[PDB]
Formats: sequence, structure tokens, C-alpha cells
Amino acid sequence: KKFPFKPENSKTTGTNAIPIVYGLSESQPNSVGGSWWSSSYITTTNNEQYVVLAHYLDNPVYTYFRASTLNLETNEYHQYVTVGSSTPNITTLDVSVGNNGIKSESEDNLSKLRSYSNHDNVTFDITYDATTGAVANGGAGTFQFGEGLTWEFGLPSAKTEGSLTVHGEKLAIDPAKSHTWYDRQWGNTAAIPSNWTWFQLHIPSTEYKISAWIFSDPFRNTETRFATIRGANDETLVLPLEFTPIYKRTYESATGRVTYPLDWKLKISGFGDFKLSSYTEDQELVGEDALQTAYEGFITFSGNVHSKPVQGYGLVEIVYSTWDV
Ligand SMILES: *[C@@H]1O[C@H](CO)[C@@H](O[C@@H]2O[C@H](CO)[C@@H](O[C@@H]3O[C@H](CO[C@H]4O[C@H](CO[C@H]5O[C@H](CO)[C@@H](O)[C@H](O)[C@@H]5O[C@H]5O[C@H](CO)[C@@H](O)[C@H](O)[C@@H]5O)[C@@H](O)[C@H](O[C@H]5O[C@H](CO)[C@@H](O)[C@H](O)[C@@H]5O)[C@@H]4O)[C@@H](O)[C@H](O[C@H]4O[C@H](CO)[C@@H](O)[C@H](O)[C@@H]4O[C@H]4O[C@H](CO)[C@@H](O)[C@H](O)[C@@H]4O[C@H]4O[C@H](CO)[C@@H](O)[C@H](O)[C@@H]4O)[C@@H]3O)[C@H](O)[C@H]2NC(C)=O)[C@H](O)[C@H]1NC(C)=O
Repeated sequence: KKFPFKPENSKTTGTNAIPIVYGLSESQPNSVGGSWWSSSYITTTNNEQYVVLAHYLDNPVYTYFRASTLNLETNEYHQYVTVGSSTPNITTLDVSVGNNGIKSESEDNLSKLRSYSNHDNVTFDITYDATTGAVANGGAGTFQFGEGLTWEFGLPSAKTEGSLTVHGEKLAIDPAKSHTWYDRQWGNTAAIPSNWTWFQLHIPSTEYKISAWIFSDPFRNTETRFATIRGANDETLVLPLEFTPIYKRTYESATGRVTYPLDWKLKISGFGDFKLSSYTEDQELVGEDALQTAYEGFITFSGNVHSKPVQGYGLVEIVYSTWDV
């Protein structure tokens, strides 16, 4: 079956009625540091569907770019991680390891963006425009993440163009039936949680876009488990949830260090309940250490929102910042 991927056509910060704690443009450039990330839900001109990931991380120990493609008809999956050394402190967005990276193509560092990769098994060149109301995590764009603060916003349904090269054939992206979620996150500390799960959810019968985080805070000795939900008209919901990982189906990491569940239940307080399933077993970006490794998998789900049955899709991220303990 085909999914109803499609873009939004709205303003990035809506009315600006909600006083978020940064400007999006000013937060984009290399000099700010942190993480730049995109997941594109693509229909090509020949009606094939793919999910393509791109991710650049700056860290004081190293940098890396990592990327994957997933064919939704056949489950054919390809990934790589390539390690770099440093990030230039420039006042625009242009991060790369080799001939792969993420950059802005507009003066405001935000309105037109590009994720590109030229690996032999992972080759694409994807542009996307900020035509989608932002998700300001936590309500105003910041929340407690490990020992200190994190700052995060998502652009959930960006109009998307370009191409993906599959077995020597360059496939063109259909912008009427595609969209990209771009996520920008930068940080306060090196003491981030030991591991987490992050959900990025789309419910096509609604205007809700969900960015949900679950992890332990050993510094306050509490459990973080919440969703930031952007609705229509800039409305934002910050809601507790209950998280249940289900290990009936698992995928064993290629590093031998962890086992990933492949199904979950979420109960988001006052909003709805969901049953989520990884689309195929192997969706792991395999790096040399823990922070370079992640499960980044396309998922589908069913559930109920405000007593109405719903179906949807999105991505689950599973990260261990350390394999110790
Ligand atoms: C971030 O990463 C985290 C780590 O990967 C991850 O957390 C993990 O999540 C999973 C999924 O929820 C948890 O798995 C459950 O675990 C339950 C047991 O949990 C207890 O034990 C573990 C292990 O403790 C050992 O190991 C740790 C380190 O690994 C040590 O720190 C401990 O000291 C201890 O060490 C000893 O043992 C080791 C051997 O294992 C030795 O190596 C060692 O030397 C020592 O000898 C603890 O970590 C747990 O503590 C943590 O969690 C609790 C909350 O649960 C907190 O209170 C605590 O503070 C910690 O945070 C805890 O102590 C399993 O019981 C459970 O499986 C049952 O439930 C599922 C689902 O319902 C069933 O499918 C399953 O079949 C089991 O059901 C049976 O059993 C129950 C209970 O009796 C019955 O009610 C049920 O009906 C059924 O019984 C029937 O079937 C049985 C089986 O056939 C049968 O025997 C019966 O007779 C009956 O017929 C599930 O597997 C896992 O614990 C988490 N781990 C941690 C560390 O938290 C986290 O999700 C990630 N975060 C995110 C956001 O992604």
C-alpha cells in the first residue's frame, strides 16, 4: 500500500503569538553547534515510495554524517556512518563529511535547505522548503535533557524536491506526494541521557504533529515521558505519556551490544493511545561506538485520538549514548 505523504503550505512560525525562546534562522548556522537532521517521506514520479534519512552531528570528540534509504515496497535498506574531524565556525548552515551533508540555500539559513549524500550505496540530493508550522518542543522550544538544557524545533511537513539514485537510476521526487521532517537540536551539556526513544508521528486525518521523548533523568531521579504536539493555528500541547516497549519482536544490533524492540504502546494523557510497529527489522545506522549508532526506523501505527480511531506513520529513534551499566 501507499502512504498519503504530502506537504503543508503555511508559515514557519505562524502568528508568532507564542513567545518561543529563540529565532529559528539565528539557530541554524554551524557556529551554534549540535545536530541537524532530516527524514524525507518520498513518492517518486513512478509511484515508488521511500524513506530517506540524513544526519550531521558536531561533537567535541568528532563529527559524523550518517544516512539511510528504505524502499517501502521491498524493504531494501542501506545505511552508512562516516566520521569527520571538525565543523567550521561559519555564520551559515553548511555541514559535511566528504561530499555528504546538510546546507541552507537561502539567506535566512532556513527557508530552503538541502540534504545530500554521494555514497556508493546511499546517493541522494533532496531540497525542502520551510512551508510547515514549527514544532517547538516543550512549548517554547527548550526542555531538560540530561544534566542540562536542550533546544529543539521540528519542521514537520516541508515541501520536498530533488532525487534519489537507486541502482544507477536517478529517481525524481514528486513534491505533491512527499514531505520532509527537519529537526534541529543543540545542547547545553555533554551529560545527556544514557539512552532514549524518540517518536516522530504523523496522523493524516488531522493537523497534529507529534514529537515525543522518553528517557530517565538520573540527576533529578525522575522519568521523562512526554509529547509536544503541534496542532492547527500554532496551538501546542505539552502532555505526559506512558511508554511500553514490547520485545515480542526484536532486532539485535550489528555491534552485539544492544537489543531493540520493534513494537510499542503509547498512551498520551488526554489525547489518545497508539500501537506502533517497526516497518521492517533492520533499520540500524551502524557506527564505531554508541553515540554513532542508532535505530532510525520507519513505523506505522493505529490508535484512537479523542475517541476516534486513527492510523498513521512516522519514525522511531532509539539511541544509547553509552553501552555501559
Ligand atoms: C533504556 O535502556 C534500558 C535498558 O536496555 C531499557 O530498560 C529495559 O526495558 C525493558 C522493557 O520494559 C525491561 O525488561 C523487563 O524487565 C523485567 C525485569 O526487570 C527487573 O530486572 C532488570 C534486570 O536486573 C538485572 O540486570 C541489571 C542490569 O542489566 C542489574 O542492574 C540488576 O542488578 C540485575 O542484575 C542481576 O541479574 C543479571 C541477569 O539479568 C546479572 O547479570 C547480574 O549479575 C545480577 O545477578 C532490572 O534492570 C530492572 O530494574 C529496572 O527496572 C525496574 C522497573 O521494571 C526499576 O524498578 C529499576 O529501578 C530499574 O530501572 C528490574 O529489576 C522483566 O520482568 C520484564 O519481563 C516480564 O514482563 C514482560 C512484559 O510484561 C513479559 O513479556 C515477560 O515475559 C515478563 O513477564 C513475566 O514475568 C512477570 C514478572 O514476574 C510476570 O508478571 C508475567 O506474568 C510473566 O510471568 C510468566 O512468564 C515468566 C517467563 O516465562 C515465568 O518465569 C513466570 O513463572 C510466569 O509464567 C521485562 O523483560 C528492562 O528491565 C529494562 N532495563 C532497565 C535497566 O531499566 C529502557 O526501556 C530504555 N529506555 C527507553 C526510553 O528506551
